[PDB]
Amino acid sequence: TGRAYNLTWKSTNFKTILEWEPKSIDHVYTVQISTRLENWKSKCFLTAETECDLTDEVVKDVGQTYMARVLSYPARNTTGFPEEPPFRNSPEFTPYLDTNLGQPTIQSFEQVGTKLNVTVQDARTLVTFLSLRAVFGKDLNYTLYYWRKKTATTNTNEFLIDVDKGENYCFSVQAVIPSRKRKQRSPESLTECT
Repeated sequence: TGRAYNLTWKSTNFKTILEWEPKSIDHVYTVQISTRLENWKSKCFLTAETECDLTDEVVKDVGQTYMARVLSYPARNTTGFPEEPPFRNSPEFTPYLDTNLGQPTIQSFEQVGTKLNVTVQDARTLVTFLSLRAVFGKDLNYTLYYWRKKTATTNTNEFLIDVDKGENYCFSVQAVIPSRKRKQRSPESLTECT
């Protein structure tokens, strides 16, 4: 037939890509997206690649549920009765729930005697750009892991806990959206020590 299989979504911080199989020299692929509000619309036209970046379409509204499909077309006019293009529908995808949280980044830190202070860099995504805080608001929290492992939490991008001067601390941060049932946490960031 020529139909694609293994249609899977790859998304982290709203940067979204559809991937599939098989890699072919015999066929090219056309990719379409749709919602319950909008009919199929082509984004990738006759490509030989096996992935398509759909970030700009899903960000129109990250609260909607989307579906994509891969249409296959011969690459190398065989009859005067051309067949209907074979297609494969992808699984459903709801951006705000399904995208993975990306590894955070400690943009700054310092210990003011008995005051340890850490600042998390503001996560964005190259689309304009789309900010994590601009989407999630109060739903996005951060956890701080620290040893000389205890854990602090915050609703903003700033941490300020108490430490004993002279002491040396090591810590790492992690993004968390507690209202999620799965995909609640991101990987821990690189560790930093005072």
